Amino acid sequence: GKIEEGKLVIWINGDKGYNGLAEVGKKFEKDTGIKVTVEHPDKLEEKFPQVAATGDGPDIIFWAHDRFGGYAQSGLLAEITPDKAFQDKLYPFTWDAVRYNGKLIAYPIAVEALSLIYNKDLLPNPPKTWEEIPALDKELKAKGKSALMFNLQEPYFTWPLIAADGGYAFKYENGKYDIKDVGVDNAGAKAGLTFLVDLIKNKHMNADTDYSIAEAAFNKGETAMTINGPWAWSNIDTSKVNYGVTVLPTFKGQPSKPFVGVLSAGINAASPNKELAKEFLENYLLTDEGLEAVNKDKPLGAVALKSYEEELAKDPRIAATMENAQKGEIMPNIPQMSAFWYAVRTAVINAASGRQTVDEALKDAQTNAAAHMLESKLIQHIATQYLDGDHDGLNAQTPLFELNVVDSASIFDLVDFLRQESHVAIGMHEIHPANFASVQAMVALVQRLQAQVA
Ligand SMILES: [Mg+2]
Repeated sequence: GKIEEGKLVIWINGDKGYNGLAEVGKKFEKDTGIKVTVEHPDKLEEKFPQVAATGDGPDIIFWAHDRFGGYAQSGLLAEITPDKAFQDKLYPFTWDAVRYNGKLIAYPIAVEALSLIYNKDLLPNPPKTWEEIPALDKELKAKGKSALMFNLQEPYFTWPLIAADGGYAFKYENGKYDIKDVGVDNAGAKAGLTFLVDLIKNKHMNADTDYSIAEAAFNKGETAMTINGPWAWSNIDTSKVNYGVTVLPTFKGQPSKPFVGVLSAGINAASPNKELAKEFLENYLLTDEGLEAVNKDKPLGAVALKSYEEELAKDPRIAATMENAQKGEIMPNIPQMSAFWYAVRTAVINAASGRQTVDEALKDAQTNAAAHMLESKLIQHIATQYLDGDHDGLNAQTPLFELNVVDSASIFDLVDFLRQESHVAIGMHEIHPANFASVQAMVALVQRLQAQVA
């Protein structure tokens, strides 16, 4: 076939320990005689679907799990077959991240999540609850320093508190994310966003803190704690700060829920070398020896193999990562997450500013999530149906009456698509060029009509 039999080719990104991985390949070669090539090509996460669709590419590819949903949707990744006793060797929740439509489609390797990062000097015993930070802020403000500063512009950093009492992005019970059940306006999320908003109202945080500003104030020793991930550690190090990394505070007695990214190894569905790859992944890479080789090349962080995690979890920073990850929520591997992110970004910006109540901000977030998803559905519809499949520059703001889309009769087809997908009636008097000026305009129409009916 297009892939060479009796060999392993592996793609992993350049920032990873590939020299370590190669050394594992050389151990595998020593025992089986099978050679193992480890490559780090540019944009390999875009090449891979393109070469795998044709029946080519690496035997094994490494990437964070969320990308593997689209590869699975396209059928590009073999269903892996670990036995129950091998699965038992990894933290159970890492297996949730490599499931797709009820099949296992990759092996979990390593795991990444936010933690609380604190100044041992200014705060030698960090707080365990959100509820005690307003106090610790006063008694700390009274000496020219603040308690907590972290990036409030990006929902990645604020969602752990918001989800703590019950918010969620997309519900999945069947190993299947339900993209119409979006858990952004429920009792939990309101409790937690209210608390984030009451911190800003009460002078404990500032609504315009972003990533660079929080990272600067903490490395300058001007604040006791920030929220960040293992990527920020080396900057703290260079800093001379006396820093620790621990459990995220609880809210309403419940753990904060950061999103978890899970670095995974999947097997090319087009590879003839499936059992060679499983043998290499279970019996050579996913062992204390395999993982240490890679980890001593470039650190992996908190790893999914229980035995080797207990070793590296001696580093209490790394113990923090895994702990917050276990208490968190797996990043959904579907495309509609970009709709969640957009909806949550706006909702939190507007609530923090006082522009919107927490209530109206989160009900909008439900509305904007649905709007953003129709937009994607409508762009793809137009691309497939009137543009011979060319997603070229066609975005929500593109003038349709310019493009060769709205025919004499095709307008009726667009209207009825809007009807089929939103279950709202569209009268003749709404079929005019301001409503059909762009995809954005078409979606605004649908949501104005739904708002009118309710
Ligand atoms: Mg076994």
